[PDB]
Amino acid sequence: DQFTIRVKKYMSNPLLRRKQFALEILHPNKGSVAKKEVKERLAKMYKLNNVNTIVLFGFKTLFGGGRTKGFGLIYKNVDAVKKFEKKYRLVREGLIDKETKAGRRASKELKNRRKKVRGT
Amino acid sequence: MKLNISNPLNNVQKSIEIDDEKKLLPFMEKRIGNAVPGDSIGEEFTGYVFRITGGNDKQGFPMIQGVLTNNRVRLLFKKGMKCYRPRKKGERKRKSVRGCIVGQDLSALNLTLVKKGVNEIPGLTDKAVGKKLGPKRASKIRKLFNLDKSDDVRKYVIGRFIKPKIQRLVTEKRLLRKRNLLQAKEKRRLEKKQQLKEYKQLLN
Amino acid sequence: GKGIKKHLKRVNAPSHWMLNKMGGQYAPKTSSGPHKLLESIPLVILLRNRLKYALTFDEVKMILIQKIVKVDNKVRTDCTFPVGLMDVIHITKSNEYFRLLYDIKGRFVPHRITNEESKYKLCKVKKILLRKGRLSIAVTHDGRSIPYIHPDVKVNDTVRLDLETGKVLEHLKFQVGSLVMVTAGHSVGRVGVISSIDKNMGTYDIIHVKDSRNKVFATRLSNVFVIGDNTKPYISLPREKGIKLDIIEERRNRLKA
RNA sequence: GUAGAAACUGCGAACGGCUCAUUAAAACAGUUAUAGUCUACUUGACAUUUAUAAGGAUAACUACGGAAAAGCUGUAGCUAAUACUUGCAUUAUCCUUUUGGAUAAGUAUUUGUUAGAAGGAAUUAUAACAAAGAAGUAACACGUAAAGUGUGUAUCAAUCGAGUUUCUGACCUAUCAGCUUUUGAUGUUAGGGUAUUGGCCUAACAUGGCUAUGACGGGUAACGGGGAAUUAGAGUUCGAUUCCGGAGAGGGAGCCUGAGAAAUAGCUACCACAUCUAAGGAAGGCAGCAGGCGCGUAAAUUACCCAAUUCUAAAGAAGAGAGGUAGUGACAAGAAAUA
Repeated sequence: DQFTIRVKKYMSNPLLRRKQFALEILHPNKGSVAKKEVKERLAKMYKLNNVNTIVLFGFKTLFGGGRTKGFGLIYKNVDAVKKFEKKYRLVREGLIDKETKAGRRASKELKNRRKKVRGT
Repeated sequence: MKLNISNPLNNVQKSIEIDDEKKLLPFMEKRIGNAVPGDSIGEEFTGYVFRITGGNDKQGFPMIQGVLTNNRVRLLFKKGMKCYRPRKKGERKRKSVRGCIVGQDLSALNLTLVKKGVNEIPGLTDKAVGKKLGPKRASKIRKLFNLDKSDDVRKYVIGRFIKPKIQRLVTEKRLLRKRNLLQAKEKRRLEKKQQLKEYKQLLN
Repeated sequence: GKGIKKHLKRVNAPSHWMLNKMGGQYAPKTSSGPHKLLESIPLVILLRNRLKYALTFDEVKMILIQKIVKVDNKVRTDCTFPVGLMDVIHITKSNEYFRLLYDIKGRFVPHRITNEESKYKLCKVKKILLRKGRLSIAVTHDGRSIPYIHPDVKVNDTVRLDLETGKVLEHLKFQVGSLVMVTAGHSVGRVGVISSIDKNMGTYDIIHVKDSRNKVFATRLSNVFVIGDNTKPYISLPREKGIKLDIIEERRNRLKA
């Protein structure tokens, strides 16, 4: 399962302790490669001792197969990941679990419980 | 009907529900703030005196002080009016209220005792309740303790252990912020002298 | 009611901000402050659209929370803060220093500058007014008030302010040999030596400017920022060097590669 | 210490979203003025006539209640606050001349008499003298370099804006030719009012002002513009609707708070509708998002989410039918099978 990870537009962002770039996934005549493989490859190419400090998103496989464009973000550490990543992206990466999805019924309940109409 | 007699000195009150109009007839035609001898309400009430403070008419509309009628009237309510809870800042509303004069219409009535009677009432003048929480200001604490400016009072807390915090203390943080704002005044004055002075030489 | 509007539609935003039509309905309304909303950019688009450090408004907020970015060497944490016509930005974590300038197409660009360079600020005085006690204050394009300015300073002069102390170092006048940068016109961003000052009584005074290549362009006097004397500009200029090239022959340099 | 239900206090709710009824020199557009004004948040300057820290009084809360009902609230008792209210150094100038003595003390704003960096022009900035004089100059909270921030505050300036304002520009109609002027019409003078100028209003006075270059009327199935269709060129027709400006929240009128509202998911009243009621009384405003009736030739889901855009907040963390995502969708538009 070999491919080419063409990293483009790479820049270092100490402000978020990240590294921005975009990916090209050269995998001609073969199906789109799962994200675990490219995580492993990126760790190999950048000498990373783990795999859970990076986030890949925005993967599009283009027309006619054999190519894919996406965006990646390294992080200095998992603490930086948790500090600078949103809940949905953390759940994507599986770092945490999805919070309860009760949603917009809290907006109903919030004003149903008009203040001092409920003693509690 | 459900007369609510309060006792402020004992900080405790009691409610009596009576249906004879002749009993409360002396209460009738008395404005808010009238003193009245509660002799016909009950035998054990003989010798007590009650000050009329409020009430609710048959439909629950409160009695307001300034209105000098025996019935309900509607009037605008401002921010400082006693019978209104404003919805928003400056929001004035017209409401129906009952006049201060009392008649045969009071679904409730609120009095307080002003001069003691000749009998005891269980739970009225037999026990008492304090402030239920102590003063929080250091001036009030110093009034209570008369300890003046000798020592701290955070070792003089009232607990349920767990202690409240005292406002207007003499904390060294307060003293330090005071002296720092003084030093700010001084340094600003000094630098203003110097930067007003240096202007002059380049003025030539 | 009809109080102050607090939203800015994307298509109503200034053009030099370069906000794409399809990328949302609103634009970041810059907070009131040192510069006009029209002739400034907010920090959101300084750190999201130009430096590409952030990918979103929330990321810009995350940057600003840590007291990393400074505007005129003091910490700014407001996302919608006006940066200004020319001023220094310091990103401490990444050690780098910017000055907001105009490219010859009239768009605000962060010019990389050195740490020693990042202590000088060219402020265009706009009003000179004497207050109580005959103390003279100069109100500059930045919006600062500098008291006890040198009497020689005139209304359209420029001063070199020291960022850390807010003191003038030297002033520059508006002779016909003084080089200037244009601020808001068709010729926004050009740098030239001032051909002349055509003053007309009661209306906008026009000034004519010679480029480096002896091309003359006129502008309203309010759209001019003295940048140096006849020797050299007092600031490093962006890569174009304030020379606007004809569209016909910019294509030649684009094609040659 | 970590937090913290409730509540008081602060800020916002005047933005946004919707609609186009009104409106014909009005609104709007370009172009000016504000030397005729107001301006919260934000930014820069920076201040004057118990003190090792001052006062009562209230919410929340506790007990007793009233009413069929409501975002109703009575009485009694406590308690704080950056709520409300009192209130504690000093500087400058003259000289023998680093140094010694001497002299003086109101920010805006208002009145009178004066001198006078800039603007195009000053009764400008400012300065002096004589009277008044607001409001303030921290009795407030948390912690960064191997002193800081927050909150609050007088004035000036900047900024986000607003209100007025100059010049020019609009469809049809004369089977609308004279209009306006007691009832302000045009102007002068004085004042009141305003944030400011102004017949804006009042008193006196004069008889003015507009008009065939179309006044005054009437019509518009008329919000204006950016723009749209059709264009060889001229033109003609359209623009309720992405953006800007205006106006409105069933129709009128009035008003509180506030920097900002004549606000309407603010209040007060009438008119028209209309809900609950125990019949005493309460509560209402979808031309916000869905959705329903009606109307009609004529127009979608009582969906999901704050992930993006951006706003409000005590400002990462909460909210947002703003907004985005999908649903319905032969309105339009593009590519393109049925070999």
